[PDB]
Amino acid sequence: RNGRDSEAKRLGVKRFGGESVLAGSIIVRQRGTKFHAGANVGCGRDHTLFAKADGKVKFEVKGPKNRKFISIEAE
Amino acid sequence: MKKDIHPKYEEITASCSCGNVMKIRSTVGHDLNLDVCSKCH
Amino acid sequence: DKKSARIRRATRARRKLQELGATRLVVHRTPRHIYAQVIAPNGSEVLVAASTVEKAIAEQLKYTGNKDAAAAVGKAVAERALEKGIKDVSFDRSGFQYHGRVQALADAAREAGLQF
Amino acid sequence: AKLHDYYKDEVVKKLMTEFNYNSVMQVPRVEKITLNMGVGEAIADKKLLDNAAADLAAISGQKPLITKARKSVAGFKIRQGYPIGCKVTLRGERMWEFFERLITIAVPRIRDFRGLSAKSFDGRGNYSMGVREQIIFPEIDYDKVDRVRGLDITITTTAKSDEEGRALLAAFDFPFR
RNA sequence: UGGGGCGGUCUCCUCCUAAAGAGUAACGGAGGAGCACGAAGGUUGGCUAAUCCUGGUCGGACAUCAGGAGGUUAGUGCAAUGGCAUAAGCCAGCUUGACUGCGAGCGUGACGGCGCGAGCAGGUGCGAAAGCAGGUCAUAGUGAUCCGGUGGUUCUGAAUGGAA
RNA sequence: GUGCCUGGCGGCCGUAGCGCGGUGGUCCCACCUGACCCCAUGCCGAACUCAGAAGUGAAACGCCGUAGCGCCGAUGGUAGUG
RNA sequence: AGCUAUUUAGGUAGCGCCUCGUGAAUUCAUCUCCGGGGGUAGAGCACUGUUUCGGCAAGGGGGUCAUCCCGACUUACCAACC
Repeated sequence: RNGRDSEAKRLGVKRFGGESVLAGSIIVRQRGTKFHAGANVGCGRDHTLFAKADGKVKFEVKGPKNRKFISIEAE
Repeated sequence: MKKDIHPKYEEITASCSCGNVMKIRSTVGHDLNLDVCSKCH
Repeated sequence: DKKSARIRRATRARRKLQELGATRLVVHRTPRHIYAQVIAPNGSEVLVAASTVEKAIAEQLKYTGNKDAAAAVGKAVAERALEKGIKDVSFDRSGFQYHGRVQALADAAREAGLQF
Repeated sequence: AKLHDYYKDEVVKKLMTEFNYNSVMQVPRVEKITLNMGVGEAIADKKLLDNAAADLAAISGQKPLITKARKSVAGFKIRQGYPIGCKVTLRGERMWEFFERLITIAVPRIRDFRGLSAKSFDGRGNYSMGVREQIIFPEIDYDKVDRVRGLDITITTTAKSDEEGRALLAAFDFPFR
């Protein structure tokens, strides 16, 4: 017997590439490690990539195994 | 060669029926005389 | 493979330093000739580097690739970096255990003046 | 370690003229030997392993390595990570002492023996033979243990083909029939 | 409650539906939870699979060992999805940060509320040190208010000093 | 004036990586010699580590070709669509 | 004529949607250009299951064995893993 659905976690990307954010602002609320913390960008225990500096969002694909990174340059 | 986990070595001198006495370090307890050897193959 | 295993063993300590933007002192331990390089926070250009491959250091030494060689090298890299003007640096095991020569090279830098 | 020296003198020049190995290091250097004994029946008799562990320490000059279960299997009724194996590995000078113990006091004591078959080479120049007893080694005291625990000893080398390692063994007047 | 008597459902977590931000219904389709661990937690150091090919006492398709290929198809306390070798997987030593007062600034909700969080002050522990640690790979393991019990705290105590 | 080399640390992450043939030892690198002791193995100087270093270039790695593959990859058409 | 909650389901409350007043920044909307992550359509079959088939044919069943046992001439024939 079925008919049960949890909820909607409202996950995904919050701020997109090229946007003026402040420190502490959440960039992407993910579950696994779909993205990876970059420069001046912190990762939470919830894998929630947040900003540590105050600037603009920048998306890239670095590393030898080609993984997505999210960094914020100082503006 | 860790300490106190390896049984001691003693130069063992065992012979053969021909008289093939060989001295090598081993852990036996006694030295017996055998029937065949490398010289008795 | 001793080469590759050493590399993936040093990746964690190496990546953590590059996300810190801290100037590091990377050393290379080999059966002969122990090396040491001071890499800037951009990780592209080095600041200073001394080793026994420079005959000037090994000539006052007995053997190239041992304990006293490490302290002599550690002394050389610390005295040069200070004459260049660098104060705070971070260490680098580089896959090698912080035990002998790696440690020997390390303490020689501290007594000279390199803060770490 | 006299055959260690014998290998480094007579055997090296012996193969440089047959195979013509242009380099000194280009020789089938024997690496290690591992006296293993997949006792396995320790599922109930926990002390069965204790005798076999002491037996390996008695025959070979070192404490053995108690091997667990690499995988859970119900056909033999074992769960992963449980004492079931008893092995050792001689490497270095003490490996030669066992190798000296081999051709002089071990293999001569092989029951019903008139020729050693080297058809148990894995395929990469390494020989992994298995005999049904440890009685060939005089270290066992015959009436001390009520069972002559069989086992399997592997001789690891650096060769490539089987005959490159088979003829390697023949350099010690090894039985071949 | 497809009009009704009958069997299931009700809070919470995962996937699909869901139309490539988020969200999105059905008595639509598969599933699970109402805990567990003092360590499976923190930290420094080391290691990294399954799987078959082959050669081996017992041992043979399926226990142990050696080499090769292979590559994460393994594992990850538990459902599923996302993630993971810089391993979060496996092992060892030392330990208790499973810490206190906060908290820029965001996420998410009508609200109650919930989630993340650099840094600051105090103090602690692992590490040579840089640094790391305010529970556990994440996402379920939970229920408001009132009434009442326990301990602490002169804050109050209807004359005053006390107490209730 | 610079080039040939090796070693280390990076940017860049298969046009970069595999298979294959041939090549490097003065240096350097690797292997290797020895291991009372520092250090170390739930066995083992294998690794970790120290003292060194005869010999070698096999292993390993570096280099030069090879495209037998992987890989990058237009233009045009086609599928789909606002 | 929605969302959330409700002994709630043709009720009600908060929010969205309307209105009037008020105070504010090219504040807001369309278009061009640039900077972004997406994985549905389509394509596709490494992975994930499943597809029927062949083969592999191992697990398995029976005349067949010594038909106490290992084992079998051989094989209906299903067939885990494949």
